[PDB]
Amino acid sequence: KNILKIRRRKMNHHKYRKLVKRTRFLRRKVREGRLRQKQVKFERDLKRIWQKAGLKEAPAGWQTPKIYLKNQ
Amino acid sequence: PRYELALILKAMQRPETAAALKRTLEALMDRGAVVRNLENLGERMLPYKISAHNQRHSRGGYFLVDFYAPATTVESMMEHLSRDIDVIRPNIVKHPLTQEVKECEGIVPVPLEEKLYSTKKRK
Amino acid sequence: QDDPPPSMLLLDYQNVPGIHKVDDVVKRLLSLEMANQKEKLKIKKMQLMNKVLENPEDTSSLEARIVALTVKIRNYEEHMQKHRKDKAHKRFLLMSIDQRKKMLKNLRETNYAVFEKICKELGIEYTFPPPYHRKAHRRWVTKKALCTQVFREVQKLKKQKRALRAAAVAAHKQG
Amino acid sequence: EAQAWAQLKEQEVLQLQEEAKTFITRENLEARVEEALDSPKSYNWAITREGLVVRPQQK
RNA sequence: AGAGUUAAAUUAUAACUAAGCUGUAAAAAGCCCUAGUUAAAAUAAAAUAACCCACGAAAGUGACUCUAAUAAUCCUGACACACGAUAGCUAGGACCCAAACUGGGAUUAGAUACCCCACUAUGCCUAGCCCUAAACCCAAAUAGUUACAUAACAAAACUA
Ligand SMILES: [Mg+2]
Ligand SMILES: [Mg+2]
Ligand SMILES: [Mg+2]
Ligand SMILES: [Mg+2]
Ligand SMILES: [Mg+2]
Ligand SMILES: [Mg+2]
Ligand SMILES: [Mg+2]
Ligand SMILES: [Mg+2]
Ligand SMILES: [Mg+2]
Ligand SMILES: [Mg+2]
Ligand SMILES: [Mg+2]
Ligand SMILES: [Mg+2]
Ligand SMILES: [Mg+2]
Ligand SMILES: [Mg+2]
Ligand SMILES: [Mg+2]
Ligand SMILES: [Mg+2]
Ligand SMILES: [Mg+2]
Ligand SMILES: [Mg+2]
Ligand SMILES: [Mg+2]
Ligand SMILES: [Mg+2]
Ligand SMILES: [Mg+2]
Ligand SMILES: [Mg+2]
Ligand SMILES: [Mg+2]
Ligand SMILES: [Mg+2]
Ligand SMILES: [Mg+2]
Ligand SMILES: [Mg+2]
Ligand SMILES: [Mg+2]
Ligand SMILES: [Mg+2]
Ligand SMILES: [Mg+2]
Ligand SMILES: [Mg+2]
Ligand SMILES: [Mg+2]
Ligand SMILES: [Mg+2]
Ligand SMILES: [Mg+2]
Ligand SMILES: [Mg+2]
Repeated sequence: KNILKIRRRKMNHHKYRKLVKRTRFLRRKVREGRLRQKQVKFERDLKRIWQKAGLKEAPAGWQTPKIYLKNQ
Repeated sequence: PRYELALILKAMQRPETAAALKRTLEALMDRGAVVRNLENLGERMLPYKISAHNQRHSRGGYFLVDFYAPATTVESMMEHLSRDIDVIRPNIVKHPLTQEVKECEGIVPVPLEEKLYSTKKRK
Repeated sequence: QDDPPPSMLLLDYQNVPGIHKVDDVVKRLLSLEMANQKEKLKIKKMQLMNKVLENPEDTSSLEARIVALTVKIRNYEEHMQKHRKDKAHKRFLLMSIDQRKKMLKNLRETNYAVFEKICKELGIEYTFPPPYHRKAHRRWVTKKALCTQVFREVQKLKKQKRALRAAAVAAHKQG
Repeated sequence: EAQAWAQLKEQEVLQLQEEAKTFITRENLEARVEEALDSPKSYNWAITREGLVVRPQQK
């Protein structure tokens, strides 16, 4: 009955898991590459703030922490 | 009465019995307890053989100590009856006669329940 | 932290006649010495509701309820100091506190001076529920930290630029 | 209801005044210990379908 | 949520006795440092009561005793705040039993399964996560009424 809607999901979920195993490490590469764009666009968002606010350099005591690349 | 102490003690003669009784009662008065009455239920063969302190006891003396003691204290008391080699088993129970009897009024009859299933002219 | 003394003679026994001529055994039993914790809470309740209040007779008063709630709250605070894994109670507490803050709001709307008294006595400091409950996360709190830095740098350097001109035009006006 | 509570608490306090004389004290240790040793009290109790109680049979 | 406790069972491991013991529709494998009986802690799990219908906001909660203890003079309310079964992750313990997995044995054209034998992560405790369920009573919360009324079924139909 309604099972036939649900059964679809089941297959459609299962066939996903399989994919996510085979494509797994490829997915890690792309993901970490995507955080490597992330942190950078964060950076530009701040540099644009100094260079709009007129200061050449970053304000005193600014290391600009990496949040997106955080691990452990 | 506030607390009740169910004591099953090692089966013995007279002297060592009075010894255990008194020293226990003194532990009680030591934690600040106040003793109302002391009751001996006899010495019987236990319901089952209990293993205490490297000894599996068949028989035992039966005792009831009713007293008032503070909340903080109770735990301590147990410790002191615990390491005691002559106690076959301790227990402390909120005294039975504190509990209220709210009158069993009788049986209020439960009639058969209706309006569960809908009215339908089926078959 | 206050201290409802061991000898304080349980609340329901406090006002009955011929108590103080009675022997030390019964005064020891009817002391807070032998009591549950509920009795010591009845006492703290009595005392707070006399010291802070005006009309100790009214339960229905928003104020008296505020007080009783503060009592239960404090009880739960010790209880949560002892049990750090107990979630049920943590919920009791965390809700109780906001019921208290709801009714404190209710009083700050109606009777001001009394509300100010209650704030002064019990230690409750009423703070405004803020605009825009949001989730402050790493990125945002970070970007705001930087921005504040850039600001306090910009007005600083602005002060240097204006004080150079104040000192120069002053040193030119003098001689 | 103030009357009611005053009465009740008076009844109670005087009851504990009464039982204050019955307590076991540092003195009563030797006496009461050897007294209870003498005198077993039976808590044993039974019931009959009518609601009648029958205690342990007379000895 | 703590702190303590253990009734039946199981098992270490001894002592007698027997050579078989375990297992399925039927057999093999397996164990014979095995089985029966007599003794016995630790860990785990909580017969019966329950034909009951309590408690908790939900998840949940039914061995024993005590301490702490169940928000709100009580309408609704988020992306905010605190919770959340199983499984899962991290570190330190636990391990009678159960068991993904894997390895044997059968069953079969094949059997990565159903059936048997082991045995592990894993269920267990402490701290920290992860925040998902058919997390369903698929029936939102709070006042109400049984008046109008049957798509079908099912837990009858409705207002605010
Ligand atoms: Mg599909
Ligand atoms: Mg990508
Ligand atoms: Mg019908
Ligand atoms: Mg409002
Ligand atoms: Mg300026
Ligand atoms: Mg624990
Ligand atoms: Mg065995
Ligand atoms: Mg068979
Ligand atoms: Mg063989
Ligand atoms: Mg059952
Ligand atoms: Mg149930
Ligand atoms: Mg309480
Ligand atoms: Mg409630
Ligand atoms: Mg509600
Ligand atoms: Mg609400
Ligand atoms: Mg969870
Ligand atoms: Mg786990
Ligand atoms: Mg582990
Ligand atoms: Mg294992
Ligand atoms: Mg072991
Ligand atoms: Mg096994
Ligand atoms: Mg195989
Ligand atoms: Mg075939
Ligand atoms: Mg089959
Ligand atoms: Mg094993
Ligand atoms: Mg668990
Ligand atoms: Mg469920
Ligand atoms: Mg369901
Ligand atoms: Mg349910
Ligand atoms: Mg749903
Ligand atoms: Mg649906
Ligand atoms: Mg709702
Ligand atoms: Mg109506
Ligand atoms: Mg029809």
